[PDB]
Amino acid sequence: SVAILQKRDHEGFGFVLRGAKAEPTPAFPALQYLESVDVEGVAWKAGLRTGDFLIEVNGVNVVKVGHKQVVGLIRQGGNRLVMKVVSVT
Amino acid sequence: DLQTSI
Repeated sequence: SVAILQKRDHEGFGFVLRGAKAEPTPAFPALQYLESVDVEGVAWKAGLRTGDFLIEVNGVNVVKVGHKQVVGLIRQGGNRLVMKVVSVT
Repeated sequence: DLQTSI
């Protein structure tokens, strides 16, 4: 599923990313996921939901990428963020 | 595990 995020300078995208730090059967489709999403925030507006797993950030594959590096990627694109997510629910 | 508000 796709979400295009364009925010204003001083707001967030409105979500909490959570997942393994960089330091059998797949149960997660990716290492980082949305622990929560701000109701009526830029991220919730684009359709993102708690429990969405991050597959791509701004065209980059982040399935196996540690947390800080993914946050790094999400920030590089300033107020613009593109995400391919997968819902486990 | 880490969490980041974004």
